[PDB]
Amino acid sequence: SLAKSPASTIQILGAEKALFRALKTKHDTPKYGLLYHASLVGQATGKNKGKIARVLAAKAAVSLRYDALAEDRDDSGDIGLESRAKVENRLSQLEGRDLRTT
Amino acid sequence: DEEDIALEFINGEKKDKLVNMNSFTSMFDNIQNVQMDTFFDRVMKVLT
Amino acid sequence: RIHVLKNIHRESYGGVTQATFLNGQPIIVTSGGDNSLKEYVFDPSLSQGSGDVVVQPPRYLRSRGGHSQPPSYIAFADSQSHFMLSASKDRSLWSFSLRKDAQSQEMSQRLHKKQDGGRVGGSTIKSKFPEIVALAIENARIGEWENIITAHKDEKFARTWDMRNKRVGRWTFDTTDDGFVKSVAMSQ
Amino acid sequence: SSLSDQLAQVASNNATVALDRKRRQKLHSASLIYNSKTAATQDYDFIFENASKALEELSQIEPKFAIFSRTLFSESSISLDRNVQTKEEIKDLDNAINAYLLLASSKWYLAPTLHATEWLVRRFQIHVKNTEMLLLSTLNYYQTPVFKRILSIIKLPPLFNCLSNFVRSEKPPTALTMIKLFNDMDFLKLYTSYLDQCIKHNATYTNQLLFTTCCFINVVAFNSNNDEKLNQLVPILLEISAKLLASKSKDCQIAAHTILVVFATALPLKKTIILAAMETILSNLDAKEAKHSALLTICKLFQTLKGQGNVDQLPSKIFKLFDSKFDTVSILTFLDKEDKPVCDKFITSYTRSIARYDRSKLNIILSLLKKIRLERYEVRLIITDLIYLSEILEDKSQLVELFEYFISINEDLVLKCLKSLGLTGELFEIR
Amino acid sequence: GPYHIKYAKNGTHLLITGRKGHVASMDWRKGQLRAELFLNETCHSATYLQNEQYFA
Amino acid sequence: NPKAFPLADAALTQQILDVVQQAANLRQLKKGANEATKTLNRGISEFIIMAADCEPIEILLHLPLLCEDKNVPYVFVPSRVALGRACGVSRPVIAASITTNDASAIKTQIYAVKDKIETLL
Amino acid sequence: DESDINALTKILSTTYNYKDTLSNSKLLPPKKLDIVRLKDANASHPSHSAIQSLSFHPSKPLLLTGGYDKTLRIYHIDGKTNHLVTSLHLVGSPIQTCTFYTSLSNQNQQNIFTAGRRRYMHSWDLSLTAKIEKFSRLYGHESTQRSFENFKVAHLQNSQTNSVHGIVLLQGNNGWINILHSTSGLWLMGCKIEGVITDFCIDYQPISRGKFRTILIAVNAYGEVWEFDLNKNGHVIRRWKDQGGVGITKIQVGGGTTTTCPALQISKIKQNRWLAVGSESGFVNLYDRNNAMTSSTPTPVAALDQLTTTISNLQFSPDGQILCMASRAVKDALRLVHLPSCSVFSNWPTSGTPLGKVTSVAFSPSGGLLAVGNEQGKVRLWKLNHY
Amino acid sequence: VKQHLQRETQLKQVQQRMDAQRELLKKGSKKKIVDSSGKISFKWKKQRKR
Repeated sequence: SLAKSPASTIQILGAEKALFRALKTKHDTPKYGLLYHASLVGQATGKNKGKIARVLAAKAAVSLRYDALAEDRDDSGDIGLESRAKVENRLSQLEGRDLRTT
Repeated sequence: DEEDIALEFINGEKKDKLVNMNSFTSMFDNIQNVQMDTFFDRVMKVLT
Repeated sequence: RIHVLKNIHRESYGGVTQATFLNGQPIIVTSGGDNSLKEYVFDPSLSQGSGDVVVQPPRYLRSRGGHSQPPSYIAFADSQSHFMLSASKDRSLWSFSLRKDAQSQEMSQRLHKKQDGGRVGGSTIKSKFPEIVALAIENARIGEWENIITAHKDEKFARTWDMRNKRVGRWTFDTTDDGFVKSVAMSQ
Repeated sequence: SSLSDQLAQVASNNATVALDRKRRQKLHSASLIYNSKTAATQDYDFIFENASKALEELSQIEPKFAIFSRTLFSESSISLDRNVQTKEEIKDLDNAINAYLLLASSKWYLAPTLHATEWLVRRFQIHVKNTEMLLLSTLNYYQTPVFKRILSIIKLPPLFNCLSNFVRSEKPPTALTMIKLFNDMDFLKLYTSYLDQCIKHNATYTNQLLFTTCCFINVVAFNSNNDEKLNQLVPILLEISAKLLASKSKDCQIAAHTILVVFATALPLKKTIILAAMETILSNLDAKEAKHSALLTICKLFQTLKGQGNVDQLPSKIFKLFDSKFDTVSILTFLDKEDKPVCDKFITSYTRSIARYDRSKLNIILSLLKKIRLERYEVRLIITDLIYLSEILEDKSQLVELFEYFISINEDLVLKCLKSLGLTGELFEIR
Repeated sequence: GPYHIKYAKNGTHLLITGRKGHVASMDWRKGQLRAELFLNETCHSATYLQNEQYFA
Repeated sequence: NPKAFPLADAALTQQILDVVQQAANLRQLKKGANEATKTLNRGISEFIIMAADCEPIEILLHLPLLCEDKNVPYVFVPSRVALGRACGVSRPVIAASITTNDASAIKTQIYAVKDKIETLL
Repeated sequence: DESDINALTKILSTTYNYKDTLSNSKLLPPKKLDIVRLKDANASHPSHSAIQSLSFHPSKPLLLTGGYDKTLRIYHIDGKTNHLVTSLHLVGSPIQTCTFYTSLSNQNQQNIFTAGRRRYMHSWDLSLTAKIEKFSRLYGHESTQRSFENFKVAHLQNSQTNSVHGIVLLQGNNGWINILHSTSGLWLMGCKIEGVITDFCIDYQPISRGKFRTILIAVNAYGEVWEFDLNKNGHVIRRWKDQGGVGITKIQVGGGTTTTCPALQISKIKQNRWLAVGSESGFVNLYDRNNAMTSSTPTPVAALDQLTTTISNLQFSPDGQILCMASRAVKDALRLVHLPSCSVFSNWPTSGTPLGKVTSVAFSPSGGLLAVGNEQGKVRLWKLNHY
Repeated sequence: VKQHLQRETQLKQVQQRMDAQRELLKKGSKKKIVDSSGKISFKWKKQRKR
């Protein structure tokens, strides 16, 4: 039931009361939810923790529905590990940029 | 037949990788306490 | 090797003919056969501790010059006999001073913007206009608008210039019959 | 110029002299260990005695600090004031400070060097006087709090201008800021002089070589789309490649190999520059990892070589030098590797140099060109100079079996070269 | 114009006056000027009073 | 891939990707697996196209599981690259949902392709 | 100090330039072109329509333009003054494809084949009045060929004599390519592919001394490609599939003798190295036929994606080092992609190139010279200084 | 239940018009297509996204 949910839901999955009050009046929705306490979002700083909460929820949807829907799964962490490498170098490339002018 | 020799000379040219602006930006993350020969083959993997 | 200043003078007129450092000074005066005398200066080094190894390249300082080819057309700019307009085969329009030779200045050929907002044509590698057949200056409305009207070799439009700004103008008058401009005039 | 400009010049000259108590407090509160309120109340004796303790620790780690205990950290230097002696004494103690800084550049991960160079910061004012050498020495450590500390207390030189938004900031400078710092030309000349002093005094350490090579190849990558910037940049980085190849460190030699291989694949250099580059590569080749990188470097530098003249026989001096550094087993083994490097034009030039300069080792060229596959112009030039070898010297079994290989593959091509020069019945009557 | 010079009685401050109008009181040994005033009539001379804090 | 049930042949996949191209021009498709599942949840999808070309196919084969709950047709085409070309973006597209409309110009083409899909179920 | 492993330092202290000089290159540098602009070729005599097709002569300095104003013009091109040689206005017959054909036997015919949305195709025999003939008989096959628009001209060998003759190849309705003689107009053979035929190209491969073989390469709209050997009866020898690609508009070969770089002499016929399949999204797959004739699901060496609307021209330079993608859908949609490196030249065209709405393109067989015709009726002309 | 159905179909229609307006103001080339009645639609140029 978690695997058949879209990645945006997996992003906002913990923050339902903030989400639905910010939808039932026309306000801005949260961006973290239950996924805020992941170590990668801990490594991010600024608005790009919203950004990598989004990319982490996307890769977590990929890995999660692989885990729930695979049959020849090996319990070895391969898809989760390549997804984590994707999220880590993405976090690198948006922590390398800086809004200052040098 | 010098045109045929020139065409086989330009025909025996193989596809290579060109340097971009950002072909080497992701090396600072792992220049930490690795050895310099591992850096050389990490660069050569980018060039090839 | 610190630096190379390329094309500091024309090879066709002799290259750099005499270059000398004014002694004790970081300024070097060059002169070439193209009727030109320049000065180049070395700024002090940009590194505050090294210096001797970070040598800032020589930059340009004052220079005097004239036509490098014999002039093809001549006019007087005003009634006071102070400035005179002078066009040469090396495709430059100079304004020479009869009173003080420092006031002699090359009229610039940096074009304006197009009036509607479209693009202007021409080559990207900017060269000088074709050499001037005729010109006509009438400084009754000088500083107000375009003031000199000039006609070039084997091209079908006459450019304008502003003597006050010492630059080209916004207008190139066409002939509208696919013929080259053989004469120009302007009213007083 | 204006009066406030000329007075800013005299302020920048008199930056280090304390002319009253408030300037002395603002100038002595600039520490590298303590905060300002402790650092303003400390003495010279206190910071000297624990810096001398830390220099004894640093000296028992690395024994080249003992002469700094003799001169820069002695007890006459407690009372030695910097801006009271002349220019000649100033240049003496500033090359003393430069010697200490490029010696202790490697040690910056362990707290005795922080407490030891604390005394250079507070007695000799090297954060504002000897500041370029301080930044250049600790440039590698830019993700670390010690570089954050020297940026907070530094007065930034005009060449280091892009770090001016990372001073007194909580976040480290980024790698793109480091590439923007290195992208200048005057900064490149400054850093290559710094490396020249490093290579001269034999202090090049591998973390520095990694950082330096990373920033250099990123400069070349950034300037890879403007040929005039690449052409401004060639006699700087090829000069520092020559000066890194002219030393003894295997790490700095393969750093120069990395710089040379990235630069030759970024722009097509001249043939003679590539040949002199391989001569400088081979002229000091002593290690094994350096030999691995040197063979890969010479292969790629010959690969990136176009035009009429790419696959000539490399001349006699450089071929016998390449023979004395790399014999036949090394070349054959390296070609037998399953990773398949691209060694086309270099191996063609090598076999043609064997046929012009060895004339005994032809079975090995049969085996190696059995191993790797070449192009039509490569094997056409190979069989043309084998034809010339047959016409100059008597044709034995090694040249015969070479022509049996060139008959067993692509016999139409060897017919085309014989018909361009010679005849097939006449050549079979020859051999 | 030509600058009449004046120092404070300890040598910390300098007071220059141009003949044209330019009077500048400054700490000549730091790079701190604390008065630069252009009094466009012809000034002749100046002096500090008991301090760098007042000048005539 | 074996576990990609109904896979289209060449003629059916050509007309599927033709109706995908004209729905992309009419702004009537949601490209991407998460947007396809959102349209599946909201019940505004006509049919789902998936690609039997993704190297984990289990990142796909979960929207079949809620297609068979809302009896919406779904189909597989062999190329994610070609599905991305048809959807008209520069990336490969793994799944695409053609959304519902009743004033649509290509309603007849959508209905014809979805009937040809539900023949092979 | 001093009076007069240092090899690199010495060679740097003597050299001043550091790159290859002029002619010791022989193959193009990537990422920066060298392309000057000449006088616009049809500037002497303006066109009254969009210039729909464009071809150089195989030997002479002639450029043939033609469009929907049912006239075709030949221009002697040079740098300065591209003048008009001659000009023929076919009434009631707008032209869409026009080609210089020059036979391999005597290289003395010089026909011009031209055709539009008509059930006929004209053939002008060049004689410097004008003798043109009209092909209007499909010899029993008129139902499968209702418009002579998309034709291509190629060479064919008899393969029992060593006698070559030109074929024209007409793309018809169902999957049909009708191949017919270029002098007698007799229907020789026909090749049917399965789907919507969208484009086709001609490859040649040499066999022995004086014998070659003609291959027709025809693409479905969906992306599957048939190769027909047609020096024998028009029989399929290979059937493969384009990786990706769903709306396929244009296939082209290059690197040897195409129909646009034609061989003047039969021993100068070369096998094409590259094959570009350009699509409706602007994606151009690029296959390298030195290895991609064996796989039957071959992967492209690169898929270019730089221009975003429908590929309507893609042409290979005669050496086979540049491919020219071009789209007649938006303005200024032309790119020159260098190859083998498969990288687009980044300095040309700029934002100020007067390319227009590029509706035809042509490469010179000898001069290294682009002609680009746009919808305003202007052929613009550029010279590549590598050649 | 019947008025839940009426509310749901009216909300579906108004969200569909809102989504068409939002889709319309993004970017790309488009033209206003008018039918027989006057129900306008916007047809987008065949051009993929860069």
